[PDB]
Amino acid sequence: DELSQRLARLRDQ
Amino acid sequence: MAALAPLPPLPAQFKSIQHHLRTAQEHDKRDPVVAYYCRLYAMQTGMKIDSKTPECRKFLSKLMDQLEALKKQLGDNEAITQEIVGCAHLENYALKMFLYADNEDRAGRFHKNMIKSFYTASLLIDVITVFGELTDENVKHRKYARWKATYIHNCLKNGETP
Repeated sequence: DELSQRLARLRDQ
Repeated sequence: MAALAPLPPLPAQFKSIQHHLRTAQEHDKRDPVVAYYCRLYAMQTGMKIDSKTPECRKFLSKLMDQLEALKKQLGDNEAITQEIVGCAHLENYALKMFLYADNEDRAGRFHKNMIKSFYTASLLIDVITVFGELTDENVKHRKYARWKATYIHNCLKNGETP
C-alpha cells in the first residue's frame, strides 16, 4: 500500500 | 543510476518476470524508455503475484527505487508523459525485432540473434499490457514469437535443424 501509492504517483495520476 | 545497478535476489515467486528485468538492464543506456516500461511491467506484475510476503515487499521497494530514479532521469520525455506515445514506442520496437527474426527464419538462417529477437519481441508484448489489454494480434505475435524462439533454440541446443 505504501507501494501502491508510489506506483500511482509514479504513473502521474 | 549505475549500469547494472543490482536489486536484491529475485524471489522464486517472481521467476516469471526475470527476463523482463534482464531486458530492462540490457536497455538501460540504449533505450531508457524501454528499460523504464520493462521495470514498470515487472513492478506491476510483482504486486499482483505477492505484495505481502516480506522478501517480495523488499524487492518491490528496491525496484520502485529504480523506477523513480529513472522517471527522474527521463523528465519531460513524451514517451513517459503520454502513455500512448510510450505504447507506440514499444510496439514499433517489438515489431522491428519480430520482422527481423521472421526474415531470418524465412531465409533458414538460425542463430542466437534471431532467437533472442523473437523472444524479446514477446517480452515487449508482455510489457505492453501496462498500457491496456492486449489485442488479438498482440496475443498471436507473442505466442508465435515465444514458440519460434524456444523451438529453434532447443533444436540448435540438441544439434538438430528446426
